[PDB]
Amino acid sequence: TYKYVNKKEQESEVDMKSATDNAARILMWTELIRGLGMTLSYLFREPATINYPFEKGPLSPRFRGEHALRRYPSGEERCIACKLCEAICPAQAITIEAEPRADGSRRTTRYDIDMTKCIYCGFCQEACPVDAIVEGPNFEFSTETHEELLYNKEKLLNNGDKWEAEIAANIQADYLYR
Amino acid sequence: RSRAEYVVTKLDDLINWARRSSLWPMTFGLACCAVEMMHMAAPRYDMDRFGVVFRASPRQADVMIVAGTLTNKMAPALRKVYDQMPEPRYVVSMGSCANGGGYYHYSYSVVRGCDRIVPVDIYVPGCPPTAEALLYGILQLQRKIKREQKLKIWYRR
Amino acid sequence: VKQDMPPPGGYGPIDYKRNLPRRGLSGYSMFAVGIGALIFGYW
Amino acid sequence: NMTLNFGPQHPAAHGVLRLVLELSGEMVRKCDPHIGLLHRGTEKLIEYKTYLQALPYFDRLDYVSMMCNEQAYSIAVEKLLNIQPPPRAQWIRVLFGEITRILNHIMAVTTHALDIGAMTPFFWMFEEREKMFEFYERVSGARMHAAYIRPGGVHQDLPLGLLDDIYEFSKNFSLRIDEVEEMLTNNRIWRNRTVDIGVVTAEDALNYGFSGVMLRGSGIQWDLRKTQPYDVYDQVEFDVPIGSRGDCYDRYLCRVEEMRQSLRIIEQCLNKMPPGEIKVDDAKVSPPKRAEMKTSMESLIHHFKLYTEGYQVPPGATYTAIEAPKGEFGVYLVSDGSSRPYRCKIKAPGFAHLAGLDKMSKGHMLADVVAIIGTQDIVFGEIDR
Amino acid sequence: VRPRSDVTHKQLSAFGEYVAEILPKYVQQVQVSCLDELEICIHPDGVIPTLTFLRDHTNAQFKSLADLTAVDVPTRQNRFEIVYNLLSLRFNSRIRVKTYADELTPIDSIVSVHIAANWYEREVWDMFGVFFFNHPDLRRILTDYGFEGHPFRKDFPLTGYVELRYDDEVKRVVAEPVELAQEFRKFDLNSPWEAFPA
Amino acid sequence: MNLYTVIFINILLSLTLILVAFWLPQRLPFSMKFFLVAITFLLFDLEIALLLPLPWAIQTIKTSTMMIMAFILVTILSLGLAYEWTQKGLEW
Amino acid sequence: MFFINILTLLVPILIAMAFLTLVERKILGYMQLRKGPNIVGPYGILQPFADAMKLFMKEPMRPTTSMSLFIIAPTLSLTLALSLWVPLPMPHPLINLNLGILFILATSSLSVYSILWSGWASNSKYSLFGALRAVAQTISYEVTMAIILLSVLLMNGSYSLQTLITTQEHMWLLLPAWPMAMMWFISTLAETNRAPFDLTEGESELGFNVEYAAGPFALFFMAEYTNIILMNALTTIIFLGPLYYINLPELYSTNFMMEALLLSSTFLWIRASYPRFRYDQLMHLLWKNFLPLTLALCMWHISLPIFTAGVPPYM
Amino acid sequence: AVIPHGKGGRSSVSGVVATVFGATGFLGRYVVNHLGRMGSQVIIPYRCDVYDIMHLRLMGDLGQLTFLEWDARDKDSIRKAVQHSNVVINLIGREWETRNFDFEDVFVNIPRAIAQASKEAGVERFIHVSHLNASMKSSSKSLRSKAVGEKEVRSVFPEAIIIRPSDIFGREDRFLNHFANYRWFLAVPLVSLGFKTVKQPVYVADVSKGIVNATKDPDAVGKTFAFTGPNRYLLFHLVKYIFGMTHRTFIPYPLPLFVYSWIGKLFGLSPFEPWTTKDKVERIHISDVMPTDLPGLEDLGVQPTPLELKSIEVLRRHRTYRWLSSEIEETKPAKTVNY
Ligand SMILES: NC(=O)C1=CN([C@@H]2O[C@H](COP(=O)(O)OP(=O)(O)OC[C@H]3O[C@@H](n4cnc5c(N)ncnc54)[C@H](OP(=O)(O)O)[C@@H]3O)[C@@H](O)[C@H]2O)C=CC1
Ligand code: SF4
Ligand code: SF4
Repeated sequence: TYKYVNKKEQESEVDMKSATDNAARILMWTELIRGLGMTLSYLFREPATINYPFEKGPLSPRFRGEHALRRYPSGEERCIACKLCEAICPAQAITIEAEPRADGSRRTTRYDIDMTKCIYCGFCQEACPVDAIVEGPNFEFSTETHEELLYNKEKLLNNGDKWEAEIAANIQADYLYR
Repeated sequence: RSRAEYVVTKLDDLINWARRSSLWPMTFGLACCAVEMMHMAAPRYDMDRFGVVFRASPRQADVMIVAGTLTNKMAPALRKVYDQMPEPRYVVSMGSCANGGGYYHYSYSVVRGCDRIVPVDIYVPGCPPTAEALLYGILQLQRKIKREQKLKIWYRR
Repeated sequence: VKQDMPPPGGYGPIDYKRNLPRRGLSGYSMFAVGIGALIFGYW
Repeated sequence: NMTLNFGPQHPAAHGVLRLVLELSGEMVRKCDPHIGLLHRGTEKLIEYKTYLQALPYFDRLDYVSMMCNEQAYSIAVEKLLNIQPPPRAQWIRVLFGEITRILNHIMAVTTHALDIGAMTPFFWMFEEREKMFEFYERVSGARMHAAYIRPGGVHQDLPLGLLDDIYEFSKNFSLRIDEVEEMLTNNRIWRNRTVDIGVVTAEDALNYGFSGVMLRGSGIQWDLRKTQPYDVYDQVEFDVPIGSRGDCYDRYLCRVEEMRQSLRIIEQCLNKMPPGEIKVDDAKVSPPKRAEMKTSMESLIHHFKLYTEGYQVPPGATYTAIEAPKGEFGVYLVSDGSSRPYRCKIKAPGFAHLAGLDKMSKGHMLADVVAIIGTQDIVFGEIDR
Repeated sequence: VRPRSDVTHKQLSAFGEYVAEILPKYVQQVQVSCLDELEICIHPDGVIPTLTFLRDHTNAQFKSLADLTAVDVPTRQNRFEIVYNLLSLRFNSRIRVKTYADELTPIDSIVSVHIAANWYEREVWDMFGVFFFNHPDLRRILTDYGFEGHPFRKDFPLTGYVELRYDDEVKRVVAEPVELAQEFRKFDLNSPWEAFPA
Repeated sequence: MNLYTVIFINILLSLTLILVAFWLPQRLPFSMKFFLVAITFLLFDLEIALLLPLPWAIQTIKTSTMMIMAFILVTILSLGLAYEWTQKGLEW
Repeated sequence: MFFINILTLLVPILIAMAFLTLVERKILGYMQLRKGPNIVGPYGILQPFADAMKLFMKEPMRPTTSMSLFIIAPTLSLTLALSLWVPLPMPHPLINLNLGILFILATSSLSVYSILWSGWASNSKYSLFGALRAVAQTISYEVTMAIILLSVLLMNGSYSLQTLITTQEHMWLLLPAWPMAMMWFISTLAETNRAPFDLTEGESELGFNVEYAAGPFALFFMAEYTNIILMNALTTIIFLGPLYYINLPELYSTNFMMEALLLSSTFLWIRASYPRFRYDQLMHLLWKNFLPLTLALCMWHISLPIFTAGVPPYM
Repeated sequence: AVIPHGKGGRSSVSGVVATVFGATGFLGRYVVNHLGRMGSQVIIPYRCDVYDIMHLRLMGDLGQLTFLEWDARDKDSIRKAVQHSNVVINLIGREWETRNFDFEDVFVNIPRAIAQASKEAGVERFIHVSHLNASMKSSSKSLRSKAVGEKEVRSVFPEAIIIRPSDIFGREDRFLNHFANYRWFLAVPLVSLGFKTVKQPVYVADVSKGIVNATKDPDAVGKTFAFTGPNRYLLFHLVKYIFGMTHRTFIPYPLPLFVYSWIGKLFGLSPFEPWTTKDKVERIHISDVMPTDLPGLEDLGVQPTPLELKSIEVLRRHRTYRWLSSEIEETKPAKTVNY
């Protein structure tokens, strides 16, 4: 099904009345005045902006935001170094090397997410079997120096501890969907 | 209070406030991060409110937001525009493509970061760094500009 | 069971066609206004 | 014709375009656009990545139409596997496919005006855009660059409540398009700077491979969505907005009309989206549900192999083209039996359109060039790839 | 499992024979994928002739060039596989004509047949190095102005050999041999087990 | 003098600004069309001159001659314009 | 005293000049669904002063140039614009000039140079062209601008702006001569390079500010906005005549205040509402659409007096 | 130590952790450049606000350049800077005795405390930089004071290399820009009409490369190298040559120094970085000493670079649009004076 836009169905022959109406349109800029009315109208509408520090634009539970590594309630970090979070990262951001901890458990000696390399796809959130690496809600982590953006296990684990309460609520809300 | 030190602390506080309140952003509009700021310029998160003007020519520009990948063909230009900006000048690197290479880090045509090309003041993280996130980064530039004490250093120099 | 779906009976109808209103004073009448101003103004 | 090297002056933007030009005073004699200021390697990088980890590249190829691009790779990978997405996923993709078209047109029409000099339409519609992004975020997690449309369907069902809001918005957006209109469609001045600028003949448009509104604006009737239906765009009913006297103004009117027609398609999708699953049930292609991978051995094995290694698409090659908002977006994906692709030339509606800048802007003023770059919706990501 | 209509695999198949018959001097192989897509294969010399017949034949009008690309099979003597995908708005069908070109054996240019190819042919030269005779203006499009090497060739390193940084001493951007701070981790992904006879 | 006083303050205010502004911080573009316009401009600018005394000339006792003269001037220049339009001039 | 009367009539205008940018960055805002600048100071009142201090502190790059034009030009733009407020007859003028409107027309004409000088002074061939656009349009629009005034004067009787207060004691000159008001308003929009007619600073870089940053940028800048007011104020004396009572002179200035602000608000409203015209589209209007209208209506204003026996009283 | 791995460019390792206290300087900028290029760990003590040291960030790689807040009067700041460095390079110097820092401080007092701590730390080597021809009796307080230092630091730090550069030629240098900037002055005073003060400039990079090479070579210990240059010059040709490339008239008019030392005193009174210095003036007319000494350039591995070769880049900013395109070939060379 098609539709002609800007196709004049027929040649309306000028009638004085028509001509006057048109000539008035050119002479007294009638349509231009129409446009001014629209903007005056909004001037009276409530502005949609938010006080950025005081009010925040709404983000729902799946917002990917900033990486964090979670821990079990007991206090044992969730990651067991299966290293498929490294395998599926599209940007090669996550670097993981592991060795059996003294307890005998499997754990990662080094877990480094290069956030400048990361493109926040959220697949790592997807891939983890124990769901140790999660996309945390915080988006405000702008840093003065490039090195700060590179994150080792201690920053991510600390990021995990700080935001665990909200991360748990967010995962709680969206897990049925996944 | 009465001390040549107090007068020189208050007056930079004045000079810093002027630069902080009116930052005109020059936006190298590479890739897509430029859109995530066109959203900052837009009504939900106005930037003008904060004194940041929508768009100013390079010559008139206090900050340079580098949004998007800096390829090896645009690098020679960014430096030119950074070099031609007026002296008081600051750079905000937006996007994992610009602060670091991001997806496309290992490409043969992408500079792995704009920090290699232009000195960078605030690095805003995120593939499309959210628009509040840029606004937080611009506000962090304002916190960095408040702390600067140029007059104090000249007095005790 | 519970999945996000259209409400029973379907949603209501949404307008897509242009609704620009052809609202204005007729041209002859318009001319008269300005002309009258001049005619009077001159007198 | 003193070369001015205009475009590194951020004058029409849409990316970074060095439009070296030779201008006898204010008349353009020849335009030789330069490209690659945003080449990043997207085509070579994909060869070194698995099918699912190359999906995020497609969102970045032309990111104003974030998802519609993802659908083209999806379709392509589904064809190679001879798998099809489940019924609900198809409707979703058409739902977010259209929402994305609006997003692109709001970008193209309002950014066109900002270069022309009208600035209030951009702020009016960027607020509506914003509201749409929020749909993306509440469905994918990201405002833009979602990664929601994956090769076997959508990633996760819509949140419980989105459809209702994609209604409230749709119920009103029209008036917003109407307003822009009262400001530009008939402005005594928009018409002038746009009418009879960059007229492209019908035969020439097909010859230079324009394939988009640019063809439709010249009166050629071709919407790959009606001619070669993809997903369930066949089950909906919409009217292609064909144009006559093709010129910047006519095509514009066409883009405002598809914004209108997409609201007609969105309405339907909300009215008729089926109950069902949003991803193929073949754990072979689609990753297993997390409850299943945490309780069933075959599901863990399928989760581990899918994320670590990949789909393992059967050897073959396909060119699948959809109707991305800009025009025909196609992926020629040659594939060996391996889990990572062999080639993935992205046909960008835009590589062809820019080329036409020369044959469109002839004997035109500096301001005309600015208007024509706008009427091609050039996103340098797709052109540079 | 995708729905497949054999109406197309029959229509397209027949057309293939029709093209082949009409252009037997160049058509080497004409196949229809299981995905209902035709792919006439032509000797490189048949570039001009086969395209022109498809652009201007009443029973096969293929007016627009969707794409021109060149896969690179390094094993294949003729490294590149120029592939031209065409669309027929009249018959709502697409066909692909693919030829083979080695590095220093140029292909003819079709800018005459379709001017769409003016840019894509420059793109193929820049990335793969195939040369197109009779091209109006062949010159690098996507790569940097001084780039050495053709990037999409399978034998070109992803990271490449040169990267750019600003040097104060010389106050100008300067290439240096690439030094990467985390090399691309080359995960081996192929499994040692096949899937089906194919 | 009163004007002189005002004007020198006016220059002083501007020179003050530029001075502080510089002290506080411590080839062939030619189109006959453009030349042609400048010319037309003066032909019109001169006419503006021959038309400027009209406020004093209104009070002239003649009146008939005044208008007869003024109408002829405006008409002959406008015809100049007319030929400018007719010719490629004014068509940039 | 006279000196005090120079502070007033200058500072007050400069302070008001600063508050126009603010009322521009908020009225454009609310029209575009955004608050505009309210965070610095209260409701953005300190916002104009803030950017002024940033601009002066930044390096006057002085980018390579002809130096004494990079400095003289900005000064001419501010000097002429602030100077043209010297004779405005807000109630009583400051320096009453018998040939006042010729002073305003002549002083405006001189500003076209600043554009020409700044464009030549930068060494960017681009700028050389950008200045050409403004310089050409300025003189062009000047030709209809002048003729429109000559029509007015002939119905006022003199060149002195003070006479119109006595001419408009019964009716605004808009009623009569409205057809020219519109044409004076559009020409006032061109001569202040405001939006509908703002090709300068257009696609060139969205011309004679290209190389101008910090203090030089500011001075023209200030000039433009003061002009924006002055020309609007001339509309509010010549065509919209504020009520004058000899017993209380300030209701004249009170209404002059109200009409000037509204017409100043109008060009702010015009800017947001309209796309910018093409370079030739702009000259096509003046030489084709307006100049024939103005020249003919000019003759009608030499005839209206005579045969309606209304020749205006000199003095 | 740090075994040197890599190919040689950025993102590689050379194993030189080096505190460099006066890096912000014209010479400094260059020292950090090579050290960063080589891949060395560079600690840059700074006192000026961060805004001014940004120019040093892009040099060197991530985590290769570390900036520390430091005050000369506060001994503790120097202490922590050299805590983990194994090479200390001292470029602290000024031409104008500032209100709160005297030539002694900038040259002898401070540069002592620094090396003193460096020893306490156990830094393998310290490189101290003092001006060329620096007698303990030289006229300019500056030169003499510098001489005083090179002695002292030897007692605080024995076997501490002491490179002694001549006035340096480089973009952003004074030697070349100062003269070129005499344009503002209608006449360009030249003591003895610019004669009998033969001068041998040395490119900044040569100096930098030399300095860097010192850091990575065992041959230099207690060595007092003298980077000099590839050709000497009577101040006359130098001045004119400069004006030559700048394409600005050259009007050599002799000025009795006794009066000129007074002119230096004048600008010297300037609060904001006096442009000329009484101590400068003397230095400028202080004849370059002869080259009989532990050789510097070449000896340390870099062949000096003639002035004319790169002069075009240093003096270009001073030309006018008319001469911008002009090139070195068009212009003439100056003449050397083996004297
Ligand atoms: N022509 C030349 O340049 C020659 C130089 N030399 C020697 O080489 C050295 C480097 O010269 P150059 O780079 O030109 O010198 P600069 O004038 O560039 O300053 C060098 C560094 O010293 C720092 N500095 C100066 N005074 C103090 C102080 N009181 N406290 C702390 N830091 C201070 C400065 O830091 P900040 O600016 O932050 O205060 C600056 O970064 C000098 O010491 C000089 O004696 C020798 C011969 C010729
Ligand atoms: S996947 Fe989850 S668990 Fe396995 S390694 Fe990555 S993070 Fe640790
Ligand atoms: S960072 Fe993510 S979003 Fe910003 S440009 Fe690179 S890819 Fe596009």
